[PDB]
Amino acid sequence: VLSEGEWQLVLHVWAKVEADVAGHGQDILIRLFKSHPETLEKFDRFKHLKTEAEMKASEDLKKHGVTVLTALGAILKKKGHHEAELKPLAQSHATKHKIPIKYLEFYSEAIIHVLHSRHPGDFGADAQGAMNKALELFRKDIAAKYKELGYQG
Ligand code: HEM
Repeated sequence: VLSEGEWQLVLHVWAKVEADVAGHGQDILIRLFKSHPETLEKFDRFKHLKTEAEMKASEDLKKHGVTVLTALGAILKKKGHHEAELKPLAQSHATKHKIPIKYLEFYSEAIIHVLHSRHPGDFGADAQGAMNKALELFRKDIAAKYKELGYQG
């Protein structure tokens, strides 16, 4: 469980994200594909993009990134009370996209890297600790939902 203080640190840095959701979304997706190239294989609509600049120029990748962060932001703002928001994401990610929890770990590492890169003064040790805990909670709870659906990834 996160404390109220941890939640507040999460939401404080999240507000910075919300100043430029698109740009954050692009940077996180790009970082994910650079750090863990196998994750790109899971995206039929993006895996033809061959360079960082093609990734940055893709409207579809940018639109997707905004969809992803909007969903994550809505989750985070529930401070752990996120069943209603998490369920549909679990459904799709288990049954259609087939995303293993290890790939969620990779995505979480990309989130932390971008936030630190763009907001180091508002993303020191305690903030990073808090966001890692929020993301860990998300991964824990999605995994349980995955299993309820019969998916063991
Ligand atoms: C914090 C982690 C993540 C969040 C919040 C998230 C969120 C979303 C949302 C909101 C959508 C659109 C609705 C849906 O299909 O459920 C989506 C689609 C998708 N997600 Fe994720 N996602 C996450 C992680 C991942 C990871 C790590 C991968 C792959 C390695 C992945 C692969 C996909 C794919 C392939 C789609 C369909 C994209 C399309 O063609 O339109 N997701 N995701």
